[PDB]
Amino acid sequence: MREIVHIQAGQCGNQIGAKFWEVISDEHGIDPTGSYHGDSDLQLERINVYYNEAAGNKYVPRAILVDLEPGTMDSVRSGPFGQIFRPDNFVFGQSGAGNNWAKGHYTEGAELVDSVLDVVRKESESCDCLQGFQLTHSLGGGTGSGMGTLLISKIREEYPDRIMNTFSVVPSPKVSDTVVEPYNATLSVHQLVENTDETYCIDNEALYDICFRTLKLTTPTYGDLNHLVSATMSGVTTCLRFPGQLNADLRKLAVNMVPFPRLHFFMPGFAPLTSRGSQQYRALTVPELTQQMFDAKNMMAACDPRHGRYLTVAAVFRGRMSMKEVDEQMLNVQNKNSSYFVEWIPNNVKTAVCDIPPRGLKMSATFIGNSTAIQELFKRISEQFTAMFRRKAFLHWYTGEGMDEMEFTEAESNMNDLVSEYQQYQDAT
Amino acid sequence: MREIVHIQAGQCGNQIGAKFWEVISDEHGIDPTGSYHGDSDLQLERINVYYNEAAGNKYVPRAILVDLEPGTMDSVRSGPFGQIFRPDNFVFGQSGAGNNWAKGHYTEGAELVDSVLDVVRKESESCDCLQGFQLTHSLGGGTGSGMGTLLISKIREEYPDRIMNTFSVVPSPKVSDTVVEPYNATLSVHQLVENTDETYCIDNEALYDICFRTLKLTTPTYGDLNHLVSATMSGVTTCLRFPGQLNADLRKLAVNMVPFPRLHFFMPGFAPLTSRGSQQYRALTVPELTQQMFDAKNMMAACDPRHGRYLTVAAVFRGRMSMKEVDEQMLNVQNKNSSYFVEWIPNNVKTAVCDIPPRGLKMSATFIGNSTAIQELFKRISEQFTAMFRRKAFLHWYTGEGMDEMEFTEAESNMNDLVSEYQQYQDAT
Amino acid sequence: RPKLVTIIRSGVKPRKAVRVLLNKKTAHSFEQVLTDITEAIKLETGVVKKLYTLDGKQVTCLHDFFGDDDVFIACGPEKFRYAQDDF
Ligand SMILES: Nc1nc2c(ncn2[C@@H]2O[C@H](COP(=O)(O)OP(=O)(O)O)[C@@H](O)[C@H]2O)c(=O)[nH]1
Ligand SMILES: Nc1nc2c(ncn2[C@@H]2O[C@H](COP(=O)(O)OP(=O)(O)O)[C@@H](O)[C@H]2O)c(=O)[nH]1
Repeated sequence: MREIVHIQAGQCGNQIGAKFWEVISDEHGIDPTGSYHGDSDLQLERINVYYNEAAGNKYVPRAILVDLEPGTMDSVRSGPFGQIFRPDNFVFGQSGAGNNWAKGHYTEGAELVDSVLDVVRKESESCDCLQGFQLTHSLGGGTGSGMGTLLISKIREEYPDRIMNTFSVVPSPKVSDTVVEPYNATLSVHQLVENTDETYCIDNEALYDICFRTLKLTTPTYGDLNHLVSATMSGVTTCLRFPGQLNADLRKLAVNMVPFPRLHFFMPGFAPLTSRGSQQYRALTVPELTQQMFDAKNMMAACDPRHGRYLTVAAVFRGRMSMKEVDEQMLNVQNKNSSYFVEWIPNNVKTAVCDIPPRGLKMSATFIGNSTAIQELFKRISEQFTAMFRRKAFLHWYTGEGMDEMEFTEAESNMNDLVSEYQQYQDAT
Repeated sequence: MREIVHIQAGQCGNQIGAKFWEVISDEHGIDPTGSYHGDSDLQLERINVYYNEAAGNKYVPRAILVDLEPGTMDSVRSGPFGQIFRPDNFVFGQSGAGNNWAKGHYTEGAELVDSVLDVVRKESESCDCLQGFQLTHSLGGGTGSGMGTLLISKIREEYPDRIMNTFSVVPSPKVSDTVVEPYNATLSVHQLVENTDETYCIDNEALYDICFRTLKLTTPTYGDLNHLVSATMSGVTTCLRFPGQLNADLRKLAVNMVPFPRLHFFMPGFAPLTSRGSQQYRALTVPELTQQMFDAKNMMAACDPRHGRYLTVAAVFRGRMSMKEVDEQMLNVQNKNSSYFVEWIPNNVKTAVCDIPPRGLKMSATFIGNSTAIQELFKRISEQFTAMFRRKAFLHWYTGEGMDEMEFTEAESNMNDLVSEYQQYQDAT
Repeated sequence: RPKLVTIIRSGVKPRKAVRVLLNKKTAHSFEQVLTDITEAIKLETGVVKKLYTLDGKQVTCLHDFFGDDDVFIACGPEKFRYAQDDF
């Protein structure tokens, strides 16, 4: 039971799953053909969450992939673990996004969405007990910014009780991958807070320095940057899929993580991170994992937790370790870092202990942070937004695709109404 | 016992049997010579329904083939399974139809019918216990539109108690194979409702998209389109010919399917449909077969079941599966699709379970639908009829072969009296 | 700058009134819109020759006949059907 339908969108949203589904299938011993090769019977205890069991003792990933051009979909099947997907789920257009939010939401998005929402529904009838949907996209491009949000506004009308979480890619602070990424941010962030229960923000820029200052990788390609995205997503659902002493799921990580229902922008962290030339000099102790998480250079977003206070902290643990030993460390970091947490919330640390470690290690963890340091992440977007919009710059493509100025004006102040909440809860007593 | 005499008519009516009789003989292990090569003794339990057992331990198909020219009959014997037919049953003229209903019913039809009705009678004396006759023809051509209906008006006078069913080919909505197909439709549909107990309407146009959107065939020729016609006809008589737990026949599929005796136009469906590049990713479960039938793209007729309500639903199952498991699915689709069925009929779903699966698969089914969505199928014909007839266009060939205007006027309003019944029973309470 | 109008097909009623863009940058002739609409709609013949109004009263011939926020109907070789689509 508790199945989760996985949905992807965008060029960034596809190639993450080519790394993500490689990691999940290797946690259960699955070849790229699709048969079984594991040794322990624990691996098939909760296999049905990401696998509909087909005939011939095969397994298919309950996954739907969306693009507006086939230039990326054929690149998935021609790589490793590309044979595992069912060929009926690749729903795609022919023209392309044009890196436009208006074309990703009104022009080509209205046509392709009916060929997706029946496929979700065809998986929904196959859901024995649906838990919620997860989405992987970006916020700066054309497809993952618009076509993902066009699904969410139609999914939430079909499923109000079901949870919803997006592993989006927030664009970098300083370097710019996309010219029109401030327009793609604000017009999509206005849609995220309407119909998403939580969001795990990932920056590109912070993942470079994690793979450079800590892993010391000489040539970090996408086969290693997206690997840390997969370690985050597998680090959340690892209590739903294996017997642990203290269970957790996306239901427990929603109400215990979001106390006010519009404040649901998170920050993930991963630990430990041993380099290939530095793994043989580190103590593998449980308090070693705590002091590596709570700094700045392990966050997966361009944020300064020294400027801001946390509200809810979820640390999902894997392996075999004492319950009292972890909770002493979680209490001690609340005492010494008393300025770093908010005053009016007791027991601001959530403990999740599983019993299956990641393959290749002995013990590990996964950090989920919720601080008011993301107000720098959005005001920097809104500062870039008001500079471009006051000149009516790059407006004759959005307006050329059926859009008015009042769409911008409500979406501009709603981000300002978002950040003004975070500053309000920052320094109260 | 319970023999069925198979009659064919038209160029379309002949080449279907070249695919149809290939399928039936392969369900009992019969070479194109005509001997026996099977392994199980179950196959010869009801072999006498489509086979008169001749001397030398051979078997002949109880089949009569009719054309108005020998341009197709010699093409049957020069292919596979063309040696199996008796050379005395090929009764054919020499001139040709001319693609004319008047010449297919009055000019050449009066001559050839006496050389057929004795052959039916010569098979009728060989009938140990006659069940009924089945006919395969079209409705747009010359021979299958007229010469088939000229047999039915003479058969029904000879056999009022015997059942009668025609696997006709209703012409396509948009593309036009025949110029005079609205005249060939209405002048034959007036004759079908007089002396046929049921009719299974098959469109050409819907069978293209079944072989393209679902089977993903690159080059669909008639060796694969007529194969789905054979899977329909074999999917009905599969309870009459093999021991199942809950039997069925054409007698049970007549009164339980037609509640008002003039409303006997059906729509067939077939399931499952696995492509050669998609068969290794599908679960072979019993509720998988149900959700594939009840959509639009599996119907074998240009119909929209979303606009219209069903009246009688017959699903004939083959294989080994639980009785309670099927009936839970048949009850559930009545509950959720409550607008899709008529209100004043309880138990509108007929269950037929056999125990012999089709060769090459493990489990299968066959859908028989009876909805009020065929009123679009006939009003589109009658709209094309009144446009051509008001100009007296293409009338100087029918009138040139002994036909008056009053033949059209009664036949025009009888189709309007047919469709006005369907709209009357559509939205009552 | 663009137009927010929509189109359905007549007499059958499954259509949910898709809203294609109508703009000078995407269209430069009235007859061009009559042929670009054909891939996103289905008719009997498919000749999108005419389009009648919201109530099918008058014919259309120009881009300047397009007041915002109204529904049109697929026409051509057929006639108006008195369809209660927007109800
Ligand atoms: N981490 C990561 N980011 C990627 C990858 N490919 C693209 N991106 C990011 O995706 C964003 C651009 O979105 P894009 O996929 O091109 O547009 P869309 O397909 O129209 O949604 C930028 O922020 C890129 O940094 C990848 O393989 N890994
Ligand atoms: N499915 C199918 N339809 C056929 C085939 N051959 C002819 N038809 C259909 O038969 C109709 C034309 O009838 P035809 O046989 O030429 O006339 P008749 O011999 O005088 O009754 C059209 O609707 C064709 O699509 C065939 O092999 N398969």
